[PDB]
Amino acid sequence: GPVAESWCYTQIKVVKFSYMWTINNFSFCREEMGEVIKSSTFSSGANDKLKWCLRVNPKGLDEESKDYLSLYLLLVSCPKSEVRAKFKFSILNAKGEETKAMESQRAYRFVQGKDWGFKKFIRRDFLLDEANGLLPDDKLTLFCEVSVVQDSVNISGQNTMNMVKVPECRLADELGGLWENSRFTDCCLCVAGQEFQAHKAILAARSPVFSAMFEHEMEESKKNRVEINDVEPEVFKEMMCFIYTGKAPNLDKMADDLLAAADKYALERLKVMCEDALCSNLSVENAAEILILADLHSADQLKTQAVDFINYHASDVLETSGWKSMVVSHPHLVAEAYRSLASAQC
Amino acid sequence: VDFINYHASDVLETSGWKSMVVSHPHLVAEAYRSLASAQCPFL
Amino acid sequence: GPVAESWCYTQIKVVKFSYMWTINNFSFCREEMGEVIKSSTFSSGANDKLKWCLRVNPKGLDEESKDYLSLYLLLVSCPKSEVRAKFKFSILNAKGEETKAMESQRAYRFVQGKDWGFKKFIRRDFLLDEANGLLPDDKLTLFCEVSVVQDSVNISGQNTMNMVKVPECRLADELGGLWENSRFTDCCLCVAGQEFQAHKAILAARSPVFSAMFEHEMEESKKNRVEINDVEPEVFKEMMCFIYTGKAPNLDKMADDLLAAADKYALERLKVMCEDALCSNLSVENAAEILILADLHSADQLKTQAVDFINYHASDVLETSGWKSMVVSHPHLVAEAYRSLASAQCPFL
Amino acid sequence: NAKGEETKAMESQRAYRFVQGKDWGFKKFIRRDFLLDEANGLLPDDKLTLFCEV
Repeated sequence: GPVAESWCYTQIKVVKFSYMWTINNFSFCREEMGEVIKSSTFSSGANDKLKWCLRVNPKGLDEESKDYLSLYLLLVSCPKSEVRAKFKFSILNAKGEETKAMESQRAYRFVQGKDWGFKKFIRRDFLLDEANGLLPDDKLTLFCEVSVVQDSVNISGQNTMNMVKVPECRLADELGGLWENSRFTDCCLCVAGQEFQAHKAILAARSPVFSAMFEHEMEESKKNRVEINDVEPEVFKEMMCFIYTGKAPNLDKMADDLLAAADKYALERLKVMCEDALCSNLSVENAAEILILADLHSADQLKTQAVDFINYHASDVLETSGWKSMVVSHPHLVAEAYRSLASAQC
Repeated sequence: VDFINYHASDVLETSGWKSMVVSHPHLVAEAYRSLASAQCPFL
Repeated sequence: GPVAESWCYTQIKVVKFSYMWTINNFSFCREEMGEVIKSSTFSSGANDKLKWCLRVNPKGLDEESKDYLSLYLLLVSCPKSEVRAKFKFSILNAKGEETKAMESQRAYRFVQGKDWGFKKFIRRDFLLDEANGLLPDDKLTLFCEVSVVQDSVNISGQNTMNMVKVPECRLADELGGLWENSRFTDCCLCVAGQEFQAHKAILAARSPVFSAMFEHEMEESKKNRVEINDVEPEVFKEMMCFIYTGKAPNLDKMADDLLAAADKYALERLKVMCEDALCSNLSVENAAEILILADLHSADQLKTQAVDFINYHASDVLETSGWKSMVVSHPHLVAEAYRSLASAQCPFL
Repeated sequence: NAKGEETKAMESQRAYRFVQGKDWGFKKFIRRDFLLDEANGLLPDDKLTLFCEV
């Protein structure tokens, strides 16, 4: 590696799409030559405006595709005038592995309502042969990858101008060290019989509810001692750590009662982060009290995804004694799960 | 229970379902049970 | 199977009718060629708008069916424009199991009063002989199983709307709103006439110089009678805005006095920002003035850049009278500059 | 055309069915040179006007 004074990085950002497409009752193709079957418009988290869809002619487009299934990719919505993209097609067998994988060698230029694909995509008899296992229980599965390339940018990184190092924001770690130094505490603060030397100014600065009731007829008398007993000091110290440092590293051990305190204290960012922790902590046995706590502490998206977990695992979550206790304690939870399972799913 | 499973897209709109939810907590268990372990787990 | 961000399930709804049609003493067919006898109209519970019936010709329809029993299926009522379906027929044997079950693989488009069936459904003499047992007790059993396809629907299932999203970082906002509301008046700093409101801990953490005299156990008198005159209150307000909001937009026109305030207040980051702004401010006439300010304020990077600027543009910088002023006023600067040139240029006479 | 009266009108002799994504029309609609010709007035003032009846 030779040392160079100047660097240059030509960065071409690529966006990758994953898409799954299943066809039930495909042998009931209901039509001859000339039929098109569109799919749902889909996009990933790239501006939510790169909408794609798929067109399939189950018999063929023309006479050169009589024994060929034709598969096409269509772009319906795009904010830019034109977008170039490179795509890959494959089909899944019964066991889920990829077979008959072919790919378009060029990043073709797409525009509004432009088609690109393989007319001679696959032999029709090759799919119709059940010995290949390509059509398990008349389910036609396709896996599609879309790679959108955008305009490149350059960083043009001169290597050590930067004669002086630029420090980042020290407002986090200075306030974090102020807690362990325990300096400039104008008042005392004891919770659950244990002393945590805290002052009211930054508490009112960085929690809206405490800024609300501190000024209303309690700072004159009860400023030296505030009574909080809804949560233990082990979670209270991490609460104040998130107040002061801005971050709470201790999450997975005790994300439950941290949410219980966060909903009490109206903590918008602390709701979603422990929510994302319990999203990965969603399991079969604990989902009953997950639905209990999500609805009791008004975590709406956590309620939604835990209900989706119950929808995807409804064969075995019910016979757990935790779910039976959740039923006999919260009828409205079972009613809402019924509403989602009936109105939305079927 | 089969009827409420098949026509539940309109059962829960009526006020009778809300009265059921408020008054009888334990019947919704069996109503969700037969809907859960039958007739739509294909996802 | 990897989890996709978005996916789709395609559901083509299918309903199934199962129908059992037994006629007794078929040998009393009672008619010649051209006979048709229908069945009762039938359907299932859902949606109870598509009623069907059957039709059989015991002798046949045409000259190909002289010795052929013919079976036809027709739709008798339909509220929609058209409905496609596939059908399968069968004949129960004496024991009741399916025999001669033959079907049509293509979905026919049905409409009001349209028929689809098989003229050569089965051989009439084959049914008539008793060796095969397909006419038990002179009774004809017909099993009709038909599947109707409906309009396809898609659920548009989107999965891990991406994640949950989080709000913007809320460090500067909660302090900027507190300053704009000007609530919790801890102290009043009446400096150069104008009075400014702040707290103790924020200024003590941001400025060690502001922490210095407040560490000396005197605060209630120092906040009442603070003596600030080296920096004017406009630049003090700019320091206040840079501490709370985190930005200094008008620093370009006021780099020098904010640099002096940073030197007084020991704010290394603010000094670095002032030096970075004034680095891209060098010209051919006031570069000596910038060097003088850097030498006075001990600005290392700024003084190095001024030295490089002089050493490259020595054909024009030395021409100005600002270069000659520092020759008379600072002979030590002349000595160190001449030594820096001489030590760098070791060769040449 | 330039005057606005309908010219070069072609219609479909069958009632084609349509599903979401199915197209029907005349790919051999009009000669591009005949359109770009100016004497017939088919391209007035760099504007192309089309009349759609469905």
